[PDB]
Amino acid sequence: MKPPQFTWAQWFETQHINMTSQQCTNAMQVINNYQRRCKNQNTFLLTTFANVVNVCGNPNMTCPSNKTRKNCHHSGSQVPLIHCNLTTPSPQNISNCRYAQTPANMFYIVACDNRDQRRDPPQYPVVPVHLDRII
Ligand SMILES: Nc1ncnc2c1ncn2[C@@H]1O[C@H](COP(=O)(O)O)[C@@H](O)[C@H]1OP(=O)(O)O
Repeated sequence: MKPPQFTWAQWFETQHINMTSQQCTNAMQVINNYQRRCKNQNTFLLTTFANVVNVCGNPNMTCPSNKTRKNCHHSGSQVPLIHCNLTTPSPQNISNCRYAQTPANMFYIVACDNRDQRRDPPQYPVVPVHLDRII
């Protein structure tokens, strides 16, 4: 779930592209403070928003995480990424959650959609809206 002030693409960016700190515990505070809960697992791709938008231009493929969807796209090239895993769940005081960080080089599959007409910038008619998988 995402806060109301973000479009799916802006949330995708906040969750999977803008790692505000190379450390998972700090980077996750942003997502957690927005979601009002400590996300158990989250991947940050060490790539640019424009790069992912271009991956959206790759051939459509079935989303492995939602088999009924055909709006996914495979990166075709591996990218460095950091996977954050919750090590200290704290349902009562989320600013207290701690995470581990796991660096890797893998492909990514992103679900893409037409932009939010009213709130997304016209610059990108097609945008990533979900990180379906890293393989
Ligand atoms: N409405 C949706 N349609 C397709 N994939 C979704 C949707 N909501 C979440 N996902 C993706 O399904 C997986 C599980 O989502 P969740 O943990 O929120 O239930 C994640 O890859 C997530 O990507 P993302 O985290 O980029 O939204």
